[PDB]
Amino acid sequence: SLFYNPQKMLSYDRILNFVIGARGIGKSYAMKVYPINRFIKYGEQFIYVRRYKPELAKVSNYFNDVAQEFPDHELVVKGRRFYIDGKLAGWAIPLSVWQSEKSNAYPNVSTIVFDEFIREKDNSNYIPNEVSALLNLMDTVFRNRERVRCICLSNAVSVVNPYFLFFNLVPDVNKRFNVYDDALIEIPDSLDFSSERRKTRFGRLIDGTEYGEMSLDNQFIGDSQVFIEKRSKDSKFVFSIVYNGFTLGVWVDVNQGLMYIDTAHDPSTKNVYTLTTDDLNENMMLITNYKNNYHLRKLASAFMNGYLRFDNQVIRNIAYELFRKMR
Amino acid sequence: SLFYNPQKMLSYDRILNFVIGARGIGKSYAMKVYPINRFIKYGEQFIYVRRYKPELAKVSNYFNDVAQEFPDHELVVKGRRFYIDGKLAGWAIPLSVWQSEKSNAYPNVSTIVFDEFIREKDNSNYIPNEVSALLNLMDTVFRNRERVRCICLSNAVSVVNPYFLFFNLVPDVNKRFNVYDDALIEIPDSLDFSSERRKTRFGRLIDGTEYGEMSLDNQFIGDSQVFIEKRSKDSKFVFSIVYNGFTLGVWVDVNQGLMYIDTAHDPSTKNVYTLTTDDLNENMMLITNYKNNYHLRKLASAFMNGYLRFDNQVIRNIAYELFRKMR
Amino acid sequence: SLFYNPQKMLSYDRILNFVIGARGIGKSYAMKVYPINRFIKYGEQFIYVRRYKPELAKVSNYFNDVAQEFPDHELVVKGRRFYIDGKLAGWAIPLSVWQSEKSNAYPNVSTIVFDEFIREKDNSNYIPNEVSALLNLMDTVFRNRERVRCICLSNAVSVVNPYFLFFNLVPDVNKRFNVYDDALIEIPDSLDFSSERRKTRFGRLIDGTEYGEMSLDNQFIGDSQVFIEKRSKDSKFVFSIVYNGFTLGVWVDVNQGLMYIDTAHDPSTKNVYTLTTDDLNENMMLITNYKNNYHLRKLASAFMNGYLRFDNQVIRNIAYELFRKMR
Amino acid sequence: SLFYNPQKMLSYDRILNFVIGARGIGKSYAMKVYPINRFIKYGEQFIYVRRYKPELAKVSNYFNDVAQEFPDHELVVKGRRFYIDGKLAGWAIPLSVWQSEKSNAYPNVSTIVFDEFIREKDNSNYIPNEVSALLNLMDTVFRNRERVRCICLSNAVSVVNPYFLFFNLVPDVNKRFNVYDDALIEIPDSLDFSSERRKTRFGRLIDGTEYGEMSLDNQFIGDSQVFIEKRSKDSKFVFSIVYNGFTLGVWVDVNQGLMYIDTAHDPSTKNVYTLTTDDLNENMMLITNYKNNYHLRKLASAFMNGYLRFDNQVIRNIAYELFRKMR
Amino acid sequence: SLFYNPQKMLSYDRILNFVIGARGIGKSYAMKVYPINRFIKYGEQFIYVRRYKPELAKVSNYFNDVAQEFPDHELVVKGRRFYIDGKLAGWAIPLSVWQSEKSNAYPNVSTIVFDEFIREKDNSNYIPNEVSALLNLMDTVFRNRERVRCICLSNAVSVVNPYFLFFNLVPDVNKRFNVYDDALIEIPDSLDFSSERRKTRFGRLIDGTEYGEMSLDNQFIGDSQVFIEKRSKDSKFVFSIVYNGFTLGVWVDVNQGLMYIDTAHDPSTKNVYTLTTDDLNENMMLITNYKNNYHLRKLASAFMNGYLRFDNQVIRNIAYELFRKMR
Ligand SMILES: Nc1ncnc2c1ncn2[C@@H]1O[C@H](COP(=O)(O)OP(=O)(O)OP(O)(O)=S)[C@@H](O)[C@H]1O
Ligand SMILES: Nc1ncnc2c1ncn2[C@@H]1O[C@H](COP(=O)(O)OP(=O)(O)OP(O)(O)=S)[C@@H](O)[C@H]1O
Ligand SMILES: Nc1ncnc2c1ncn2[C@@H]1O[C@H](COP(=O)(O)OP(=O)(O)OP(O)(O)=S)[C@@H](O)[C@H]1O
Ligand SMILES: [Mg+2]
Ligand SMILES: [Mg+2]
Ligand SMILES: [Mg+2]
Repeated sequence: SLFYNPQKMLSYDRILNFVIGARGIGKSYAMKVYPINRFIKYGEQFIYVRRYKPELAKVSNYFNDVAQEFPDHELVVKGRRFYIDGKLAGWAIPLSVWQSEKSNAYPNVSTIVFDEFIREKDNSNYIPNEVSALLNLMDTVFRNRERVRCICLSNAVSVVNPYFLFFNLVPDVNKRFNVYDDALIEIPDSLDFSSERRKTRFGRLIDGTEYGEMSLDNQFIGDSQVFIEKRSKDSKFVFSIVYNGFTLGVWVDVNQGLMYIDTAHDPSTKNVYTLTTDDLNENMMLITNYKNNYHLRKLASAFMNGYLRFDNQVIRNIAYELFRKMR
Repeated sequence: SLFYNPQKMLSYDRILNFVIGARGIGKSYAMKVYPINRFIKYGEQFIYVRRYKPELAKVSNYFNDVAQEFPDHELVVKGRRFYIDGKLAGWAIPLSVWQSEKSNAYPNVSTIVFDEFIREKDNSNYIPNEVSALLNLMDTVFRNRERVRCICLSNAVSVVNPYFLFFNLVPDVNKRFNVYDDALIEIPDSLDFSSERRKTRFGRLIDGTEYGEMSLDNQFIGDSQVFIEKRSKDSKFVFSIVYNGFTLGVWVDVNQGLMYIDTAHDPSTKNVYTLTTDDLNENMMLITNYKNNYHLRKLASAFMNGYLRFDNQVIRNIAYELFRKMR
Repeated sequence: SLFYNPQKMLSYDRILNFVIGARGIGKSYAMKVYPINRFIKYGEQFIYVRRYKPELAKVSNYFNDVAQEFPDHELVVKGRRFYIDGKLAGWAIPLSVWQSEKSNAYPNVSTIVFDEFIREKDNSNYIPNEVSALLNLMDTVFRNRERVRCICLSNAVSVVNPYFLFFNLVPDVNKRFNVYDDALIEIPDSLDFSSERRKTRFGRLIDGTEYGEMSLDNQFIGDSQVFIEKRSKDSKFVFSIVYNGFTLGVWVDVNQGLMYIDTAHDPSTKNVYTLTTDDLNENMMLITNYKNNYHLRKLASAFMNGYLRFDNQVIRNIAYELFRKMR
Repeated sequence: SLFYNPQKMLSYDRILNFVIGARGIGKSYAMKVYPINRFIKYGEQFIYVRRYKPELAKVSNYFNDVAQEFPDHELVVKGRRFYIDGKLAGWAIPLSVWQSEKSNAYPNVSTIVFDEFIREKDNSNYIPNEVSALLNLMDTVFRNRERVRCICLSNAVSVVNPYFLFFNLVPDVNKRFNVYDDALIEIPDSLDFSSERRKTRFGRLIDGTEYGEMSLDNQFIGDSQVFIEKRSKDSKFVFSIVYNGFTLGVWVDVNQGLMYIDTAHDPSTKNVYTLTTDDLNENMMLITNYKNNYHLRKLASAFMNGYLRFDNQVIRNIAYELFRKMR
Repeated sequence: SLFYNPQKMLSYDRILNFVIGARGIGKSYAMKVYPINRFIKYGEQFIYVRRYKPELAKVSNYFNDVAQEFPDHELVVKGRRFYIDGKLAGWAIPLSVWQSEKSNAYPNVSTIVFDEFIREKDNSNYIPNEVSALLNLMDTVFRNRERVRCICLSNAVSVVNPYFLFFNLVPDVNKRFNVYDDALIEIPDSLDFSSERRKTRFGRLIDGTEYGEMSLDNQFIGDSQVFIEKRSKDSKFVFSIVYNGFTLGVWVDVNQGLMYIDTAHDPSTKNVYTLTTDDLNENMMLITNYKNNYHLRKLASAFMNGYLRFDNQVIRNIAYELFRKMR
């Protein structure tokens, strides 16, 4: 039948599953045809979350088109109310319109799906405190923790969303499913998706020119800050510096005379330095602004040239801000 | 002659036309007539995007100035929706919520019936990457390669907006048309320019001399952004200043000594200078505040003098911004 | 009389009505009444024009104070709607919001209405492209050759303002009215101001004592920067600069050896000091805060001493602003 | 008694009523009882005045605490307007939105009330020439002569004020009312000082410590800043300064070098110096780059020593800010 | 004891209340439970005082536990307010804006809530005269002190802060209950986080992640501000200084080359240093920052290395700041 069925991501037993990164043409129908069926089978109530209030008028549609699947049950949709057997089965909620839903009747639900969670192509429009609210949302509208499902379908090709900014996820393009103790990021039908888009440019060559626009192909490309060098030695080393309560050693090597800055503490503890007296101690000395720079003339020249290398991007940023303060 | 004349625009028949000029001077007249002409031919309904929502509460009189074009049949508005003899005419919405629209069926489109797509000196209105927003709009008004023909229409001619140089849309003041695969750059006849500007000279003499200023001249002729003297020559590559991710270099031609800022490459592997740490890696060298004025002594002096010359407008803008950064 | 009516001013029929200062002369309510009379007797629509959107309370602040003076006619206030004798002809017009203007069809308004024209010590966030904005509005409404008038009044006598400077008008207290090829200027009388000053002094001693204060003088006579010395002379020419639009040319007189500043410029290949590259070209020269001071120490020491006299008021203004920039 | 009593305050009944002292002792409530007594029995309309937008929005609550005073009448705030007995009784107008509001309706005005006309522990957050905006208000309200009042209320005696310094008044700390033909300066009674202070002490003992805190005394008896040394002597002077439109003389003592800054400005061709660029005369000299340090060495050292002595509070402060601007 | 009991704090029932050094798990839990229950049983209004504007969105997320203690009370978040059972409970405002909202009088406030009056291990930028502004608020809202309290919670144990120095407090952190006439200082037992956090985590892991908010971890950790030894020496002093109204006298012990910073300083003819004009008087001597080193080279050197000593861990604050004034 259909290539993709959410049965795998449901049976994974993971509390949090994220079907994010595809069109949703088959996906949304796939996991919208099941919940009404679970209601009819085991009285299992269901909630869909639209991104915001005006989307309530866009959710009444599907009950009509699912007619072929649901012949023998009376189908009614009344704003938020979902009526099957002339009875309440599901509820659709906006994120900002939440107050009236706090006292609303949600006896037992194990599904909350976010669709179009990001306002697509607004000026990064933010819904106030999405996840700071969502924590109490999950613990409140749902009954318990045993068998609770918090899912997010996506249509936008999002390298990250503010929800991810909170949870701080680290997925990969390779792993179709990204499973953890709690969470699971799923990238749907990646090849077919791409193929499913290919064919539409055959239906319209001007859409071929539109695809040729680097904007369409650059949302498949992520951008961020990147590391510089990941280096270490196996030989002698001399200096030591500390800043903002964090210590950075200095490594040297005679072979090519190279110079690295890697984590190294010397209980011998000579010439330990800071830029600012917020890290004062009887051992360290408040460095003169630039004379100590000339003392570390080799370090200065290594910064000017390529002779300075490091083993982290975090060490990169700390060292770089120190360099900016150095002059 | 007399008015705005879309005959050549319709004639050369790009699937996507691109015209500019005539601020309020019928740049919207003929193009609001044309959808009703398609309706008298009994074609398809049109789509009207708006920049924002308040702009909608007053604009229900969209057919007032086309009655004197076509007094014959019924051209009215029931409210938000436009009706010609009672049949649906225009799908009329601002930008904010097109995503909620994009799952609806849109089988009938005729033409693009919006103007002031981009306003001069107006980016607070703008939405980030709205060029791809128009891409989503077009693909959600596409069913095949037919039924659609598009126009852009800015009040004046500029060469700095992302769309142009993204498509290398280059205006020509000697010739009316500039032709590409699908993109045209045009303006009404220079003879029609003479006729209509002379018509404005007639009557309100103050409204004529206000056109005598370049203030009202540039709105319709579009002579803008060509500010610095600019040339090019065959000198040798000497220096290159990697700034914010650019391979900018300097040609120095001693015969008739001037510095030309054209872009090129040689395997110099030296003399490449960076003014930021983000553009620095382990094969180029960093330069602090003053040392640019000394190592690029030729650059500094030729900038202070009139001896510095330029090649391209984008290079001119980024170089002046750099000249602001260098202190 | 009590409240002068501007028909004698309107007699000349130039579109621009530059009335300045006149705190409390009743130009406000005269320009309220006049379009009402025009609509009543002929049928011409009217629009109350301000600069910004946020003011909505001016539904009642404009129309109540002038509602009663009409003896035997009907008026209706419907928010942004104004009705005279059951005829809808009046609405509020914001300038900061230009976009709604470019959608709205123009009501046939004989004269645009505007007082509080000048900004006195505002936050300086006025409308950019201000004179261009007024030109765009004038072109937008009545694109035909039918003539349209405008009335604009300033709270206090600011001798130079962006539009006044822009169209190179010049003020003259001695002659109340002023006429050019396409311009009309006007100044308030002194008899009415004297009468009102006696009214305040005899009425209450608070404003009787406040009359001797500077601010009340400014409310009638409009104290400006004219007080500083302002003369020119026919001495020999010495030096020349260009500053963001004005080509200052400075003369020197050995007799008493002072220095004079005039807008007259000597066409000469001598070095011209440009403070900003926005005036850079082949022959001008860019200079920074040190060497301009070192080579124009003549000018600077002459300025701190009593050794400068300016030809024109705008010359004084631009010279002082430039000196502030240099400081 | 404990309540704030305005009987002797109205005993003179002048329009400029600077009411000082008794921080937060219900003087503002005693005000609030007044415009009710005026409007209800007479129909006159009142004006509420405060600097900034938060105090514009929540003025209803400041009227809500009035909903207990007059039971029979109806007191409702619609929008940001006060309705007493179902009729419009007053308006609350902020200052910063001032110019546009100059054209507000004043069919009749009773009292323009402004708490905290002195700034409270802030950083120069005075609307520049706030006095100009206030006096423009009184000018605009002055169309209906009879019974106009402009009440301004504060909480501490302070010659550190644009107001008192601007009107060149000499306040007193013991004369219960410093009166002129137009204005009043009120220091509250003595018995109620003790009454409220014992009230604070009895209610709580850290309130007694506040009674030991000099801040409470300043908010009760006022800071005249008389503490800084002050004297004068017949001895002559060397230099002469003008700052912020005020002359200034530097008396020099024959013996002991006790420098005086008394206002002894003899009209002389002697050298006179300023620092603010607004001060320029044909007779006097400007000073820059710390030349004044090399001219008045003895004054600089004398202030850096205990030698200097200031004749007047206005003189003393003005010298302070001049020193602040010097560096 | 597993649960902190705010009964312990209100058993001593002092008006001035400082709950400091809490871990903010059980202390925050109980403190959150306290006030709404107190109002519900009796009735009270509360103010949620905070630092700045960016934290205005944090207040809307506060009832994650209290509603759990109220299975039958519905607390609805209305923007920046809370409604208990549909009734406006109190209000939440950033502290600094209160100065603008200074003069507003509120009916009868019982508990004045504040959190983290001391902000530890950060920038900790504090507006000048914060304590004076807080006392201004206290004076503003109070006439009758019948059972009114000002409660503040901070998660730090430290005697160096604006408030303790302001009130001349000397609480010893080793103990757990120091008292003043109307103030109380306590340190809650650290073992209070357990039964609040790892019980609800030991239940289920997804519950432990439900705890979260990612901010409890900052408060739980504790740090000691002591850097070097604090001692007093029996060798006599040489120089003395006065800073921001806080005196100081530097002592020297030639043996072992030490210097001490005991505040106890002997007045004599030797006039002290000063750094700002306000602090200056008719007897003391003031110096510029550069000549400060040329007076106390030994102070300079003791700031370079670790020669200088201290007498109290709070003194190190004044020393650090005055060092920064040296620049
Ligand atoms: N075929 C035409 N017949 C008559 N007038 C025309 C014709 N074409 C253009 N015009 C002129 O165009 C004016 C109205 O054109 P508009 O629709 O305003 O064009 P526009 O440039 O879009 O200006 P805006 O900003 O859209 S209102 C009329 O008042 C005429 O002066
Ligand atoms: N038709 C009228 N009926 C009655 N009073 C009028 C009329 N026209 C003007 N006035 C008077 O004009 C006086 C001045 O009010 P405004 O009309 O606001 O003056 P204004 O000239 O706009 O002041 P400026 O120049 O804008 S600062 C008022 O006191 C009115 O009584
Ligand atoms: N008749 C009254 N008797 C006693 N206290 C009163 C009375 N009327 C008001 N108050 C109280 O006075 C206090 C301060 O209110 P305000 O009227 O604003 O004081 P104020 O004198 O105006 O000083 P500010 O700076 O305006 S708050 C409040 O606590 C009121 O409850
Ligand atoms: Mg148009
Ligand atoms: Mg006016
Ligand atoms: Mg008050």
